[PDB]
Amino acid sequence: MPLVSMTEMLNKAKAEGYAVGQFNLNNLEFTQAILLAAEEEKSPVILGVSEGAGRYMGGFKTVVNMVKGLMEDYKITVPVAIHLDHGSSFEKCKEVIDAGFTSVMIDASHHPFEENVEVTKKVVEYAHARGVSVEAELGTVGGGVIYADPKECEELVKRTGIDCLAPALGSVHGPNLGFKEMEEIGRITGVPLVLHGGTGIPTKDIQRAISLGTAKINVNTENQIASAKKVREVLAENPNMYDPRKYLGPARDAIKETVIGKMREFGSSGKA
Amino acid sequence: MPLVSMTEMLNKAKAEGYAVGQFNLNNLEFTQAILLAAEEEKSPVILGVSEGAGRYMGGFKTVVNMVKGLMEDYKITVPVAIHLDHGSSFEKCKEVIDAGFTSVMIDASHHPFEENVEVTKKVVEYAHARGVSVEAELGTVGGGVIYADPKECEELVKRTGIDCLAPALGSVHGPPNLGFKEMEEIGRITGVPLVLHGGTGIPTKDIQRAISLGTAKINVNTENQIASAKKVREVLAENPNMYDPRKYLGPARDAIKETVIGKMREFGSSGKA
Repeated sequence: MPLVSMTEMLNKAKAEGYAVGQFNLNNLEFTQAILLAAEEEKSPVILGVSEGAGRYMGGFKTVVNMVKGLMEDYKITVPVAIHLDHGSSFEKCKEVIDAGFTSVMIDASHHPFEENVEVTKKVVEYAHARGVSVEAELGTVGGGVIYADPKECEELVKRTGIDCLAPALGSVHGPNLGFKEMEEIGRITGVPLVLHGGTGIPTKDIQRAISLGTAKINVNTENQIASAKKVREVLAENPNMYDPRKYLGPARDAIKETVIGKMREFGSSGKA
Repeated sequence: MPLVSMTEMLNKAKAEGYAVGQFNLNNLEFTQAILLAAEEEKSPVILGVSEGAGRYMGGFKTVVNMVKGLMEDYKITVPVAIHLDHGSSFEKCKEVIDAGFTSVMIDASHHPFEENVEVTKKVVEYAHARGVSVEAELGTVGGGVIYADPKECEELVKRTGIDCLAPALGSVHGPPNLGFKEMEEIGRITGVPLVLHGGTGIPTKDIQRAISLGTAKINVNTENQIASAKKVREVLAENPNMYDPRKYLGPARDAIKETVIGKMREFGSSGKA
């Protein structure tokens, strides 16, 4: 029932000087872990879903249904967003919104600037009509880093009316950030900033990025690492184990503890 | 194509001489595997949910929501029931039905017979009001094996109006000597589809015999857990640096599916949707 867009949690995070974690959904245990960490920490949270993840989990309707189910069964009170991560097209954002997502990222960063503005603006028109928040990216985040231009950032936000921006400034996916650019994209843009590739990034870079307008930090890989590591440990200690709950439960608890750590480091804990 | 009760699929299976597999849900990958197997095989299926599994998956509303989602997202066309495995009380069966289950099993055998009739009949009134099928169990399935009394089975069916009966006659949970004499008698005297728990160990000859004598529902859980865990162990050994969950639970999902497909061909559910 507390399913919301990102707009308000991110605007209050920026004003108050903490960040909200986006933690990526890969399956049921992932979703459970993230929501339980959010409730335990009384922290706002963003449930990130890549196109790949949506597909692996069967579809976006299945994801929204599963989240609403857990939201009822665990009686979640904290603000919770369901956010399309790295939306590849307008059509993807529309499908995801029609499924009941509260938030979309449209990533046309690998396209020319003007062609990015066209599709990002189109997504903002569709989403804003439905109470859906919209994130956009300029520059390229590694997985291959191409820096975002602060005046390009200014123009994209003025032109589209997005609710937050993801300026690529050295961040990389999997396991050296431009605070000079980030600080004044923050000043020049006046919207909450999004930091991709959250895995690896030190508490010190995290807090400094917060200080200069980053209000959303994306974490996926850290949870995959903690979960797979716990699964390995439990299957190794118990070679006779076949009950999926007896090794995916521990993995869920590992994900939960990782996410709690991130929520405390970002300062979302106690802000719900 | 919404969800259906067990009543029609089980009566049809009994008349035609096949059985429908109940395959137990443990998480998203399990549910995905079972529904994809059913659709691939054009076979009816029953999604079993223990009390334990229901809690593990967050709650009964989450389980129904996730199943509805997959049925829309996978465009499932075959009949699909959502069935509570081993309901302990009327309260549990009511909770599960209010969540959107299409089927419940109530076992009040650990009660005097008249009080057992009370609880099962209450469950039947509540469920039949909502198009929900009711299974009942007599005797105990091992993991403590006590055969079901055939006249107890007959009187319970006659008195409650349950749609199917699960007579414990030597079945055990996990990874064979079943009372086919008593099963023939309970099937003939009750006139309802019979249910066989502990499907995992039981060999093909015992399975086909049970079907021949009116067993129309077979419960399978441990086999899928074994297939999944074996595939995960293989993948994690061969890929020491893997952390992406989709890369070991993905293959495991496929293992579960092939497992379920095997059972669907063995039970004769394949092509009967």
